[PDB]
Order: sequence, then C-alpha cells, then structure tokens
Amino acid sequence: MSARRTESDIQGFHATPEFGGNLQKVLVDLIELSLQGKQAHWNVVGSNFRDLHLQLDELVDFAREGSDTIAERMRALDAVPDGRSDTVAATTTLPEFPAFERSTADVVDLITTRINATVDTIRRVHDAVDAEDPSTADLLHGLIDGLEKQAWLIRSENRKV
Amino acid sequence: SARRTESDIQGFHATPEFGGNLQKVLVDLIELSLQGKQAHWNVVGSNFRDLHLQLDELVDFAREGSDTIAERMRALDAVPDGRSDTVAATTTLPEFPAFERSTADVVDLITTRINATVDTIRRVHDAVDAEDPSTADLLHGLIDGLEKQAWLIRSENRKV
Amino acid sequence: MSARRTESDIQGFHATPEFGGNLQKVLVDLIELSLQGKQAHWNVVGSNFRDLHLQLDELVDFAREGSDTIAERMRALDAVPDGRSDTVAATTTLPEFPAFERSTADVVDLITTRINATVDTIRRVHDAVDAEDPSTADLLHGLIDGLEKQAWLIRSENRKV
Amino acid sequence: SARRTESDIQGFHATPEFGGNLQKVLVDLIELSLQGKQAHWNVVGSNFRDLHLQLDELVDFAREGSDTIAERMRALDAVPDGRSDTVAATTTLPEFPAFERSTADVVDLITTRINATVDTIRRVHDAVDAEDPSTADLLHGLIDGLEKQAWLIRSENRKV
Amino acid sequence: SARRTESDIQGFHATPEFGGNLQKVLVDLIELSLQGKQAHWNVVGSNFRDLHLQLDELVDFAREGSDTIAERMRALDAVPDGRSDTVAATTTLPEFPAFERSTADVVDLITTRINATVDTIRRVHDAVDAEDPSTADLLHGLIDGLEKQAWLIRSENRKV
Amino acid sequence: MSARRTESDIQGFHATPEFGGNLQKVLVDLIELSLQGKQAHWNVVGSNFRDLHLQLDELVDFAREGSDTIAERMRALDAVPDGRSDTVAATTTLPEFPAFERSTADVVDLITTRINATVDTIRRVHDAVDAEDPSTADLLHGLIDGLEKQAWLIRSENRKV
Amino acid sequence: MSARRTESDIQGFHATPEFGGNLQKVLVDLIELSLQGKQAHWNVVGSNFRDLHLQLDELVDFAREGSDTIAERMRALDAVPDGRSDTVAATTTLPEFPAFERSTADVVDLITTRINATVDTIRRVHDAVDAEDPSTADLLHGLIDGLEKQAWLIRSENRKV
Amino acid sequence: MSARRTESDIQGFHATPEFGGNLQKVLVDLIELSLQGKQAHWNVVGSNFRDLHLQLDELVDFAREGSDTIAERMRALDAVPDGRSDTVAATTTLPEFPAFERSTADVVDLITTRINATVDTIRRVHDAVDAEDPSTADLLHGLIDGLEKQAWLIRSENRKV
Amino acid sequence: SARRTESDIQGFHATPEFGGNLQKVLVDLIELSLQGKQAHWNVVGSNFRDLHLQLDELVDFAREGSDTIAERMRALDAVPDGRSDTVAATTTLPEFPAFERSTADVVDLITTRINATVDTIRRVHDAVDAEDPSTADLLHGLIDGLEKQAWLIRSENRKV
Amino acid sequence: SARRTESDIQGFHATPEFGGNLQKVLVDLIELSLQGKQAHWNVVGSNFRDLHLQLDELVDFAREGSDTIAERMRALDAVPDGRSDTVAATTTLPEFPAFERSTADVVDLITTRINATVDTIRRVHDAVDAEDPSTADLLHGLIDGLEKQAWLIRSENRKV
Amino acid sequence: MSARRTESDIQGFHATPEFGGNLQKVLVDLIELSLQGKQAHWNVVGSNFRDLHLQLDELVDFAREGSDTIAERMRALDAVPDGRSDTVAATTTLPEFPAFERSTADVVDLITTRINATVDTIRRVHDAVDAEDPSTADLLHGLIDGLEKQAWLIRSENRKV
Amino acid sequence: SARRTESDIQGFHATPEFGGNLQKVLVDLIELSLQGKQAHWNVVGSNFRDLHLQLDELVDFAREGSDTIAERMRALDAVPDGRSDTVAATTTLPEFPAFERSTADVVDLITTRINATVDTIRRVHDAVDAEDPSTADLLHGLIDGLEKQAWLIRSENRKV
Ligand SMILES: [Cl-]
Ligand SMILES: [Cl-]
Ligand SMILES: [Cl-]
Ligand SMILES: [Cl-]
Ligand SMILES: [Fe+2]
Ligand SMILES: [Fe+2]
Ligand SMILES: [Fe+2]
Ligand SMILES: [Fe+2]
Ligand SMILES: [Fe+2]
Ligand SMILES: [Fe+2]
Ligand SMILES: [Fe+2]
Ligand SMILES: [Fe+2]
Ligand SMILES: [Fe+2]
Ligand SMILES: [Fe+2]
Ligand SMILES: [Fe+2]
Ligand SMILES: [Fe+2]
Ligand SMILES: [Fe+3]
Ligand SMILES: [Fe+3]
Ligand SMILES: [Fe+3]
Ligand SMILES: [Fe+3]
Ligand SMILES: [Fe+3]
Ligand SMILES: [Fe+3]
Ligand SMILES: [Mg+2]
Ligand SMILES: [Mg+2]
Ligand SMILES: [Mg+2]
Ligand SMILES: [Mg+2]
Repeated sequence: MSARRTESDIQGFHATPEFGGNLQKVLVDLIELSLQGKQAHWNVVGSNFRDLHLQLDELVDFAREGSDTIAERMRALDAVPDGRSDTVAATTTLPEFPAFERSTADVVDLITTRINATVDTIRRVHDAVDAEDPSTADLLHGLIDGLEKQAWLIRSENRKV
Repeated sequence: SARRTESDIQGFHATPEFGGNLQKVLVDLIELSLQGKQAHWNVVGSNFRDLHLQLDELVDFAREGSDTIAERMRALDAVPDGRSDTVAATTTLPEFPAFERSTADVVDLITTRINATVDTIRRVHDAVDAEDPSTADLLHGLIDGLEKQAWLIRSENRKV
Repeated sequence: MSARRTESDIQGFHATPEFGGNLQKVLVDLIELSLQGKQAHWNVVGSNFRDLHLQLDELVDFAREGSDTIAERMRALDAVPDGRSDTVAATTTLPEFPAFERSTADVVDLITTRINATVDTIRRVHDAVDAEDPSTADLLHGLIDGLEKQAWLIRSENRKV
Repeated sequence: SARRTESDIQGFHATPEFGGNLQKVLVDLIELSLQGKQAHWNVVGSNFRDLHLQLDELVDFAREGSDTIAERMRALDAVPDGRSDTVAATTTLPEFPAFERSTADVVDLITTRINATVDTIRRVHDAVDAEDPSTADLLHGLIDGLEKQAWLIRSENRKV
Repeated sequence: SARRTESDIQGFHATPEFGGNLQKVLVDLIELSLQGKQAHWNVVGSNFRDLHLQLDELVDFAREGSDTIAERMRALDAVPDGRSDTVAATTTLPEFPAFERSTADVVDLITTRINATVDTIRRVHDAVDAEDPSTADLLHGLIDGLEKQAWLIRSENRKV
Repeated sequence: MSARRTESDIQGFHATPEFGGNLQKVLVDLIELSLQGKQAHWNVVGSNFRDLHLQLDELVDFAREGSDTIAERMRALDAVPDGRSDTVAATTTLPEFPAFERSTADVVDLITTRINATVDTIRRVHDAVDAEDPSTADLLHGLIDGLEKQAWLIRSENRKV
Repeated sequence: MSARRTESDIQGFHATPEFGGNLQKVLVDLIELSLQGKQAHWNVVGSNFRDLHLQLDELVDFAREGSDTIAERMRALDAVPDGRSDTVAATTTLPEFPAFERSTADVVDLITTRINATVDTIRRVHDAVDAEDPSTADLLHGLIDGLEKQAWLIRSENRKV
Repeated sequence: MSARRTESDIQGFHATPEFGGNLQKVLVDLIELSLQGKQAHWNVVGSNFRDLHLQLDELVDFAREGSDTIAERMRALDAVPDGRSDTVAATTTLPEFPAFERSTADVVDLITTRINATVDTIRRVHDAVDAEDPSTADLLHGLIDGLEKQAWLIRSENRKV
Repeated sequence: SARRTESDIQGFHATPEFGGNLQKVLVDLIELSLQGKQAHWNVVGSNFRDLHLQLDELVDFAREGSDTIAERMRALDAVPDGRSDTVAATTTLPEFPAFERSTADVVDLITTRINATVDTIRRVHDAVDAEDPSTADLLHGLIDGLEKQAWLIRSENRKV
Repeated sequence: SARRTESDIQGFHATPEFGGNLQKVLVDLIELSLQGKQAHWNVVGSNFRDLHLQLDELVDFAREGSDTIAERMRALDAVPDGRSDTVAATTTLPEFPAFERSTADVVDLITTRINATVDTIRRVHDAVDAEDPSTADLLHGLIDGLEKQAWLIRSENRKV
Repeated sequence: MSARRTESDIQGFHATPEFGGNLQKVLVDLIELSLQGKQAHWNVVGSNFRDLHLQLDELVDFAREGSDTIAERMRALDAVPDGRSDTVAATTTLPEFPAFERSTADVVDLITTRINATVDTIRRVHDAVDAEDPSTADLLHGLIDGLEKQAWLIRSENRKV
Repeated sequence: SARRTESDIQGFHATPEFGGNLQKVLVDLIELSLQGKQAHWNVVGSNFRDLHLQLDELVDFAREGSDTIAERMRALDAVPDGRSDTVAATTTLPEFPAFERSTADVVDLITTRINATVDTIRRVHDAVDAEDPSTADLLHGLIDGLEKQAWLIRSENRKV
C-alpha cells in the first residue's frame, strides 16, 4: 500500500450543465439525421436508385451508432440525454425533410444539406467540449470524420465536371 | 406455349386505406424504437444491466420492423412518413418520461408502450389481411416478436 | 396535434384456457418427438446408418427449437407450459418408441409415423388457434412445414421406385 | 396414456389439384431465375453495376423459392417438374429477348417478369390456402420477397 | 513386421454393469435438461433475465452431456434409454414443481437438481473408472461443468 | 525515362464468332445439367436417398457457378450468352431427364451419364478454345476437373467390388 | 529523388523520462484494476450476481487491452514498462480490494471507486502527455471514455431513484 | 514476505526411455491409421459410398490431430518422435490395408478392425503412461474416446437388427 | 527403394529473359493499382458510388496479382523491382490524369489502362508458357480477372 | 419412481487443504501471466517477433488457466485470492528482471518460470486428485499446455 | 420547426490549399512506404526471414489503409489527392530503397529509417493540420501510433542488449 | 433437338500409364507430408518457431495436394496407392534423418525434399498434359505452391 489511496468513495468526472447541453444539441441532430436518412432511403426514386438507397442506410447506421455514443457519453459523465420524438422535432437544427417520393438528384442535395447541418452543430460545440473534456472531443472528431465522408460519398453523385 | 402476351404487367397496388393502416403501424414502431433508446440510456437501479441490454434488443426488433413495414408500403406503391414531426403528432403511444428512471418503473412503462404498439397492429390486422394476406404475415411476425419482448421485460416485476 | 393514448396501464393479449391447452398439446408432442428422435439417433444400426443418424439430429434440433417457440408463445400470452418428463409421458399422443437397437428401415418407418403424429396434433388444434390468434397459427405453419420436410427427408429412404 | 396405438399414422397428402397449383408456381420461379441470369449477364449502359448486382439478388431469391416450392410438393407427396422443356412449355412469363439490353429496358422487362411470377402465386393463393394454410404462408414469403425485388428494380426508371 | 495378422480384432466391450452405470447418468442429465427448460420458461420476478439466460446455458450443457454419455455407451456397445417414460420412472432428481416460480425459488430448486445430477455421477465414478478410465474423464468434464453451473446459479441467493 | 503508351483508346480481346459459339455450347449444357440436377435432387427415392439428395445439390452448385463463369467470360470477350429456357431445351446435347420419381440406383446412372455428356461438350470444344484463348481453356479445365469429381462421387454408389 | 532525404539513419521520436514515468503511472493502475476486476468477478455473490460477474469480465478485458496499449506505446517511444506484481502492488494508487466473498452491492461501490481512481490517474497525467505527444493523449482519451463507460454500467446497479 | 524460489535454472519433466517408447508405439499406429483411412476414403465403392467416404475423412482428421498431440507431448517431455514412412511401415501393429478398390461392407470391417487395433495399442500402454505421467494419460483418454466413437460411427453400417 | 541419393537437390531457376518478362507484368500491375486508387478517390458524377466501389475491387485484384507475380519471380530465383521510380520509368500504361474526373471519363480511362495491362500479359504469355507452363497458369488467372474488371467497368458507357 | 425426496441437496465442498492447494496454483499462474506480459513487451534482439508472439500465447493460456482454477475454487466453496499483494508475497516463481532483455535471456528466464509453475501443479497434484479427480483433470490440462509452451519457447536456445 | 434552419443549401467544411498540401505530403510518403515495404517483403533474405517477411506485410496493410484514409479525408474536405507513381517518386521524402536481395539485418535498418521518415512528415505537418481541423489531426495520431508501433516491432530484431 | 439419344455415355478413362504417372506424384506428396511433420516436431535452434510454423503450412499444402491427385485418379477411374509400405518403397525423396535437427539443417533438408517432389511433377508433366490438360493444371498448382514453399523455407539460410 505504498502509493495506495485510502478513500472509501472516489467520485467520477461530472459534466457541467453547459457540457450536457452541448452534447444534447449533437444528440438531437444525430437522431433527426437518422430519421431523415431512413425517410430518404425509403422514398428515393429514379436514376441510380440502388446506390443511393444503400448509401443512405450506411449513413443511418453511422448516425445511429453516433447518437448511442453521444447519449452514453452523457450518461458516463452524469448527464441525461433526451432522444424523444417531440424533443427531437422541437429542438433539431436540421431543415425539415420533404414528404413523398423524391428523385435521386433531389435526395442527394437534400441529404448533403442535412449532413452538413449536423456536422455544423458538432463543429459549433467542439471548442467548448474540448476545453472541458478532451476525451469527448475525440468522440466528436470520429463523428465529424464519418459524417463528412458520408457527405462526400453522397454529394459526388450530383457533381458535374 | 403458355407464355403471356402482355408487354407490360403491373403489380398489386394498395388502397389508400391500406397505406394509411401500414402508416399507423409505422409511426408506432418508430416511436417505440425512440422510447426504447431513451429507456436504454436512462434506466438506473436494481438489475440495470439486464434491462439496459434487453431494451437494446427491443429497439433492434422495432427498427427492423419499421423498415419491413415502410418497405412493404413501397412495394405496394404506398409512401411512408417516418419523419420526427409526423411520429410525434400521430403516434398512439403514451409519452415516455424524461430523466433517469428506476428499473421497476422502466419495466412498467416500456411494457405499456410495447402493448400499445401491439394494439395498433392488432387493430389494423383484419383490414390488412382482407386486402393482402401476405402483409398480414408481416404483421404476425411483429405481434409475435413484440409480445415476446413484453414478456421478457415485464417478468422482472412479476411477484410469485 | 397529438394522437397519444393516456392510459398508464395497457394490458397485453391474454390467451383463453382452451388456447393454452391447445398449445400445451403441441408442446408435449414436440418434446416427446425430440426425446424419441435422440433415442433413434443413438440406437439405429444397419444399411445407411450414418445418413439417418445425421438426419435424426436435424429433426431433434428442429423439434427442440419448436418446443421453445411454443412454450415461449404460451408465456407471451400469459399461459403456463408444462414440459416435465412425467407430463410428457402421461399426455403425449405419440406411440412409444420401442426399446433397444432398431434397423435403419424400422427407424425410418417408426420416426416417420411419430413426425406424422406430431404434425397431426398441430393440424388438429390449428383452426381453434388461428381463430383466437392468427400470429400463433403462423408459428404452427412453420412447425407443420419444417416437420413435414423432415418426414420427407427421412421416409424417402424406404420409398421404392 | 394419451398415446395413440396405431403402428402407422399417415401424413397429410396433397391432392393432385394442389400439386398442380404448386407446379404452376414452380415453373414461373424457375423461368424467372433463368431470365434473371440472362438479364444479369446481358444488361449494359447507365447504372450497369447496380442492375447487374440487384439481378443476382433476384435470382438468389427465385432459386431459393423454387427449391422451397418443389420441396413443399415433395413433403406433401406431390412430384415437381422443373425440367427445361416443361418450364419453356408451361411458363406464363413473357419470353426474355435475346442480345445486350440497356439498363432502362432491363428494368422494365424484369419488373414485368417479376409481376407475372407474383400474379401466378396470387392466382393460386386461395385454392392453396383452402387445402393447406401452411403452404399459403410460403406463398406469402414469395409474394413479399418478389414484390420487394420489383420495387428495388423498377425504382431506377421512376420519374417524379 | 510388427503387423498383427488377425483379420478381425475386437474393440473394447463395456460390461452390462458399466452400461447400467452410464444409463443412471444419462437419465439424470435428460431430466435435468427438461427441468432446466421448465424453469427457463416459467421463472418470474427480480432478476428474471439473468436466470432465464443462465438456465438455457445449463440446458445446453446438460443436452451436450447426455449426447456424450449416450454416444459413449454406443461406442462401447451399450444401448442407452432416453425415452420419456424411462426418464420419469428412473430419474433420481426431485420433481420440478408446476406453474410460475419466483427467481429466488428457481435458484434453490435448480441448484438442488444440479447437485442431485452431480451426485449420480460421483456415485458411479469409481465403478466406471475401474473398468474404463477414458469414460471417467468424460464424467470429470460433466462434474466440473455442472458444479460450475450450480455456483453460477446459487450465487444469486447467497447473502454475505 | 518513359515506356508509357500514348493511345487514348486501347481495345480489349474480342472473341471470334466460332469461339462465342463454342462457349455457348458449354453454357447450355451446364444450365441443363443444373436443371436436371435439381429435378433428380427432388425426385430421387430409395436406398441411400439422403446422400444422393445432398450430393446432387453440390453438383447443382458447381454447375451454376460454372454457367456464370462461362457466360461472364463470354461477356468479357464481347460475346453474348443465351441461357433462356427455350434455347437450353432446343440446343442442349444432354439426354432428357425422365419425369416423376426415380430410384437412387437409376438417378446415379442417369446423372452420371448427364455429367459425362456435359464434360464431353467441354472436351469437344477445348482445343479450339485453347488455340484462340489459353486463359479461357483454363476455366474449362476447372469445369472438367470439378464435374468429373462430381461424377466419381455420384457414380461410386453403383460400382461393385 | 527530387524531395528524397539522403540520411542513412533516421531516428524515431523518443519519450522524455517524465513522459515515460507518466505512462508508467497509468500502466500500474490499469494492471491493478485488471487484477481487482478478476478478484471481484470471482468472489461477487448475491442479488444480480450474473450481470455483475459478466460486466466485471468486460471491465477486465478493456483494462487488459489498455495496459497492453500503454506498455507497447512506451516501447514504441523507447520507454520501458514495468508490469511486475511487486511493482504494481508497491506503486498503484488504487485502494486495496478486500479479501473474501463480497455482496453485489459492495462490489458495485468498490469497483466504481477503483475505476474512478484509475481514470483519475489518466486525467492527472493527461496535459503533460498531450503537451509532449498528442498521439499518446488520444490513446488516453480511449481509456478515459471506455473506463468511464464501465463505471456508469457498473454503478447504475446501486442507483436509487 | 516472499515465497520466491531462488534457482536461475529450473528443469522440466523428462520422460524415461520406456515412456518415450510407449508414446512412439501410439504415434506410429495413429499415423498408419491416418494413411489407411485415406486409402479407404479414395478406394471405397458400393452401397452407401458417400457416407463412408465422408466419415473416413473425419477419422483421418482425428487421427492426424492425435498424432500431432502425441508427437508434441513427446517433444514437451524431451522425447524424440519418429513418424517417417519407413519406421511407420516397419513398426506399426495394424494389419496392412489391402490394395485396390474395396466394397463399402469390406471397408467398414477393415477400418473398424484397424481402429480397434489402434485403440488396443493405446489401452496396452495406458497404465505405464498413467503411472509416470497422469497428464499424458488424459491425452490418451481423448484418443481412446474419439477413436472408439469413430469405430461406432463406421461399424454400425454393418450391424444388423 | 526408389529413393534418390543426392544430398542437395536444386530447384528450377528462370532465365534472365523470363525474369524480365515477369518484371514487365509486375510494373504494369503496380501502375494499374496506383491508377485504380487515383480513380477511386477522384471519380465524381452520375453513378459515382458503383464506380468508386468497382475500382476498389480492381485495385484489390491488381495488388494480389502483383504479389503473385513478384513471389513467383522469387520462387524462380528472379528479383522483382516494384519501386516507384522503376514503375514510373518502365510502365507501358498511359498516364492517368490528375484532378477530379467524371464517371464517364473514368470508365473510358480505366478500361484503356486495364486493356494495356492485359496486353502486356498477353504479349509475354507465349515466352513464359514455353519456359514454364505453371507460370502461364498464373498469367491466365490475371488475364481472366482483369478482362472481367474491364467488362464490369466499361459496360457503364455502353449504349444499346 | 426413483426420485429423491430431499428438498435441499448440497454440493461437494473442498477441504481447507484443497482450497489452499488450488490457491498455490492460482498465484503462480497469475504471476506467470504478469511475467509473460513483461517479457512480451521488453524482449529485444534476434528473433524478437517469434518470441514476442509466443509469449502472448503463453499469457493467454495462463490467464484462462487462472480463471479455470479460481472458478473451480468457487464451484467447490473455496475463495481465491488473486490480488497483487498476495501474488507478490506468495508466488514461488523466481522474480522476472526489469528492463529490456535479449531474446536468448528471455527464452532461458521464461522457460525457468514456466517450469516453476508446472512444478507447483505437479507438487499439489496427488493431494488434489485424492480428494477430487475432476479437479486433477483441470490440473492435467494446465501441465500439458504449459509444458507445450516451455518446449515451444526453449527450443529457440537449443544447440544441435 | 422551432430550431430548424431554413437554408436550402448548407455547405461543408472546405480545406485551405495549405491544408490540402499538408495532407498531400503525408499521402505520398504513405504510398512510398507501402511500395518500399512490398519491395522489402519480396526481396528480404537470411536469418529470421519469415518473421520479417510477415511483419513487412502488416506494415504495408497499415500504410495502405492509411493512404486511403488520408486521400478520402482530402476528398471529404474538397481537396484532391495525387497518388500517381510519377508524383510519388518526384515528391516523396523517403530515402530510396535499394535494388536486389537484401539481408534481414539490412532490411530492418532500411525499413525502420523509412518508417521514421514517414512519421517525421506526419509530425512536421501535425500542428498546422490540428490548428485548422482537429478531426483530421486525430487521423494523424492513428497513423503516428500505428507506424511507430511497426518501427518498434521491426527494429527490435537488430537490438543488441 | 440437339439431345443425344444414347442412354449411357461413358466418361473419360485415364490410361494405366497416366494412372502410374499420377501415382508417382502421389507417393512423393505423401512422403513430403510425413517428412514435413518429422521436421516440424524435431526442429530445434535459432528461429525454431518460424520454421515449426512454416513446416506445418508445407504439410497442409502437401496433404491437400495428395488428396487432389488421388481424387483426380479416382475421377478418371485410376486407383491410388498411398499406403505406408508403398510410399516407403517407391518414393524418390531422400530419407529424412532421425533425431533433433538444427533449424539450419532442416532448412537445407526440407528444401531438397520439396525440390525432389517438384522434380517428379515436372518429370511427368508432359506425358500428363498430352493425355489430359485439365490434370496438368492441377500439376501447375502443385508446382507453384511447392516452389513457393521452397522459397519461403530456403530464404532463412540465404546469405547476401
Ligand atoms: Cl453496391
Ligand atoms: Cl452427409
Ligand atoms: Cl447478459
Ligand atoms: Cl508468425
Ligand atoms: Fe393466414
Ligand atoms: Fe410467416
Ligand atoms: Fe399466415
Ligand atoms: Fe493451363
Ligand atoms: Fe487536441
Ligand atoms: Fe481517436
Ligand atoms: Fe486531440
Ligand atoms: Fe484423468
Ligand atoms: Fe496450358
Ligand atoms: Fe489454373
Ligand atoms: Fe485420472
Ligand atoms: Fe480431460
Ligand atoms: Fe432497408
Ligand atoms: Fe428460449
Ligand atoms: Fe455473376
Ligand atoms: Fe503441430
Ligand atoms: Fe506476400
Ligand atoms: Fe470467468
Ligand atoms: Mg449505381
Ligand atoms: Mg448414406
Ligand atoms: Mg440481472
Ligand atoms: Mg522468427
């Protein structure tokens, strides 16, 4: 017991209310993106349907794993996520996805915009998150990298060169 | 030969009522999946881990269920709406509460909400079956799986 | 606005006593079939031993998965299964499997008869089950299909020309 | 105690009408698989790869389906005929054309071929269900799987 | 050179006493598996899920074990009897009770049932080892595996 | 310095009409074999049913993979396969598979004869194929090897002493 | 060779003695945590035994992978780890784990405390590690994230709400 | 304080020459069995060819794994195996496998006799092996168990009523 | 015995011409793999995803191809040179352009460069086969695989 | 029936001597695993990679071994102590040195320490076997596996 | 739509030309390392050939995944990679790999130097990359960690202690 | 239409000379596998582990190869002889020596044994190819695989 601490209770790192709020912002936009991605996945029609149909599911998988990561990171830091439908709809920054069947061209533009909005949220909170807890900023970097890759993989369809 | 002579052969298309009935199932499955994740993250207390894990299995089932229904709608020339505003405004599920919740409360809450989801499917079943028995089979898989989830979750709170 | 239900307690579907009894009938024949299938698997000897030995294990696997399906369906619908040895022996409708070694030809006939008996139980309760709960009848269809396939794969050894 | 005392208990035998109804399904599933491969090899043009790949998935499903139907026939002591001459002579599917075909044309042709196959299953469905509901469930799986493939393929040509 | 010149060399034959000793092990392993499933389905209450899951692991082990014993019997030209009537008539395990049972009760009941099964193996061990040490090693695997399951189950009720 | 070619358009190897026709001959016999293999797989009954039932499926798998190989080799070399039912029936060299159930012994002989016929087609076109394109002849060697192995595994049931 | 360096020997990045010492601190606490985790895994008894038994093994797996990561990172940077039992016991900051069987409730509190002590060590050295080598700080972030998740998954058992 | 041993050189368990010779006896019969098993696998023809063909390969797999186990156990205990063809032929106790094709019925009897012979060697050396090294006798028990299972699975083809 | 009496037995060694011929194949396979990755990253436009993915499959094939050839050289006592300066100075492939490129242009470009690579292999084939038929078989696998890639890629740009 | 009538049936419990003997094995397995990792990280020199890798395999074996023994103790109502202070104070293994060590030195060191570990198991074997043969089988697996590791490691330093 | 943005087009984060140039530097050295690694993998001979042969392939796998990561990160950020042979040869900082067979000892020294040159490039651009986009710096940290591990695993062969 | 009307079509029969040529390949592949194992067990010294491991990979390849050849014989109605006495009596490989051997010696010995095996395949190649080119392709796989193993093994002793 030469260097052994003798405390009965050793408490964990707790997130500030600001930090909790910042992760909550990321969470709702990740959930909204997952819901919009599925909507697009189902309703996309037209030239190169299959590629887009498939890529949109990969986007959804990533955004879902991301939302679970953020929410559980909140839990680890003694914060409380709210991923309920009403909260997501009321607080998401993503422009609304339109109803009905949409062409592959339209879906490419729509989804690129919504991914970019999501990435913007993460980029906006990044410095405040990093200042308080660099380990959480690393989770943000994974999200930024993965989502920006998805945006490139989707938007390239509409590029005329 | 017995070969048909039509250059174009069309598929079975669902009635508006049929599409509307699948839409009802869809929003309740999506809502259940969102509430399941909420519960999964925020459950605390005795037997946390079991409930945390089971809730993820519920969510997995509800998500594949929503996809199954939405794609069945698409196959039948109906158009699903799984957007957050639509889900929130049209789900029949009792609202799941915010904040940390005890294991016992989560068991009771989620059981009610699974039962609400099964009720929607059972309510639309006969109208769906009458128009398209193949879709009713998909409904049966959902009823079976969700009722299995209800049993696996609720049993925690059962006394003798 | 909101279609949300307001009850704090929504109950699940509860099977009638008759429905419970009907699934219990299926359950005991499936367990008995599993036990007889293993008996035959160990004790078969003669021409084409290996094929029958192997096929019998596939039958046992299917019947075991089936009994779990039925028993858990009972539990889901607030019915209580009884798969105990005494109950199975006292209430199964299958003819007893004979003792000791049996020839491949005899095992083929014996097991085919026992599958047919098991399927007959499922067919007998089907309409009453389907009328109360269509979703459970679908599980019965899976059992009927899978077992009648086993009966074909086993019986065909003895079918001539 | 409750043990039946007969030494031979017969299984369920399909009527010859039932056998013939499943035979109708079988030949169209086989024809669909062969046309599917023809399309898979010979498709050219804009979005070749997706179509090439999706067509193989259709063929996998149709081949599993023909196995399922033929084996169900055998289970009920009917006897399938999936020989080339029989399939050509009795399939209801319009002939697939020869030579290379554009992706747009293949989309339309294959959608029609899938729809014709589903139509056969839908046509025999009630007669099959009346004699054996367990077989009708297999038909439901086929209907669902095939109509999903029709949606996944035809969507390429959909303009909105 | 060192080649034996007899055309038929007989294998090791188990005595009928040895066969009977393995038969004792077999019926208790089968009874344990059936009681294990009964428990797995009918357990309710605090920590349901863990017990539900652990009980299935016990059943998997007991089923693999009964296969091992019955196949060892056959290898040595003994003939197993795992029929329901025989198992019910000759098992040494106390009967599992009917109906839903609390997790606490199931823990105690199943621990007792496992211990009874191990006791049978321990009782025949020396007689089995004396005739065939290779079979005794299979008994050792069973003892180790079953006592591990007893520990994993009973620990739930242990108060310290 | 640089060995780089300067053409903007380098064409691929194009098969002669004769070469295309030779691979077409192989293709139709492989498809016909696959169809007959399944027929036999469903309709075989009698002593050692299961082994033959299972082996026939392995044959069908090999023949199906083979037909895809040949058809795609045709496509690679700018030839156009025809695997349609009417063409296969009208142009296959295999004797017709008989209708209805057949005994294990008969299926063994029937299918062995049909494999032998399929291999004979491949052997007949081999030299002409090898002379134009050695790489395609190698694919033929794979087919010859794999099918003659199937013929051994199936025929040996009927071989005595 | 337009931008090619012409040095025969190009040396790697070497950790300072302070950096080596900082990683050594993390290493001993990760090893101590793995040893305490196993002790808890074996000796935990009581209500919800299985969940805790299983979670404790997941903790041990993570802490073991973590110690290997830290030690090998030391090796890469020309530092030398010491993970020997005497060194771990003499230099760990973790409060000693008690002997004998312990209740699930006690184990939850004990292990949460020990995880939190381990995380505290990583958090304490983080800034010095990051200042010298940001790539190693990223390995620390993985550890912080994974361990804090484990603490949440374990401690939640004892939460009364 | 410390129970640590102080020797810099601690030697391992070394087998007696007799022990080495006993394992060598097991080794050559296992290799011979593997070689004969393959011979039978290639050369069997007749009723139920496929089942025997397949089962013989499982026998060969088991016997090959067995020979490696024994040979490596020898190496561990400072004994030196000899698995060379000349040694195996000159010292195996198994009757020679006959040349050319053999019927399924004959292969069943022939291979069953050869397994019985292999097991008899293991049974003959068992007590002497167990007395010197119980851990090696356990490996023998695995061989006895696995081979006698193979003998059952193969011989049962020829067992009547 | 028929045992050979040589203490040392040497392996087949390739002629300088043979090694030179495999070297020619090697640099063109490496160049193709590097151009394939360039195209994979920089392709944009209609059907981007299909082409992006197919190009990775081409690269995978060319990389395993280069390894196969280089190691065959090693087996035969020849010494490969796959260094960047050597590849750049000695490849016969038309240079792949820098910057973003449309799907249609990438199809045409890569098809030409695959065909150039196949041409090298076909050009050395007879000299390789004459010296060592076993190596010609490796060449056949490369010809087959690359020509399959050419077909899968070029079909995108094919019109009716 | 042959059913036993006891409501409670107890399991086999180990003597204090037996628990003490397994404890002796446990600390030496844990010590070996810790020394194995030390060696794995700090080995340098000729054939580094082989030794680095083999040492991880040794560690894997010793860790699963320690778990096996500790859980066997638990099954038998004994209480393991695998804490660092206990391991350090009670292990019989010669101390592994600090700092980088050559491959040849690591081979010699680890071989000695494996042999020390095997010696503990062999020293307790007969007392363990006499009380509970099933546990002796677990000991045999450890002796076999560790002695295999000793051979695979030491062979590096063997001269002709 | 309470927090919903109402922009039709939301643009992504775009890398500066300096940032694009910095990632390009990393890319060419990763590709050069992969090409040199394979050259070494093929041509290494002598004492401990196999270990080095195998480790060199692991190095190549990592460097290849790394180059794909960097290039695609460039694409995501609207930069354009150039991984062509001429560009790699003209702009790599790695000392040239020698021609012909090389001893294992020489290869160890050569490859360690080339890995270290590659790591130096990443370390040199790190701060500028991190200042502009911390998410990309995290990708750099993965590369630094993985490559420095490879250098340790390779160089340790030549260490005399 | 194009259907052949004969009821029995014979397959390709190997001549007895062809059978004998494959038999030569078979015995050397078997001898190589047995010598490979001998080496694998008995190799000691510097870089033991790599050699131990590579020798097992050689044996796996040689065993798959002997199966391939024996099965090709059977496919063409030849009859293999892989019995120990036949292999010892007719193999062309120099005898592997008894006892422990250094890694350096094993490298040289095994390289020679591989080269002798390849030589047999190369010797029969043209006679085999003339009668059946499909079999010659299997010989090519063996040549390529074995010469790869020779390179991977001998490189250990190569000084440059
Ligand atoms: Cl795709
Ligand atoms: Cl089989
Ligand atoms: Cl769990
Ligand atoms: Cl290795
Ligand atoms: Fe229905
Ligand atoms: Fe269904
Ligand atoms: Fe149904
Ligand atoms: Fe060839
Ligand atoms: Fe940072
Ligand atoms: Fe990271
Ligand atoms: Fe960072
Ligand atoms: Fe033992
Ligand atoms: Fe050739
Ligand atoms: Fe080939
Ligand atoms: Fe023993
Ligand atoms: Fe054992
Ligand atoms: Fe989907
Ligand atoms: Fe279950
Ligand atoms: Fe294909
Ligand atoms: Fe081995
Ligand atoms: Fe390689
Ligand atoms: Fe454990
Ligand atoms: Mg596409
Ligand atoms: Mg058979
Ligand atoms: Mg629990
Ligand atoms: Mg080595």
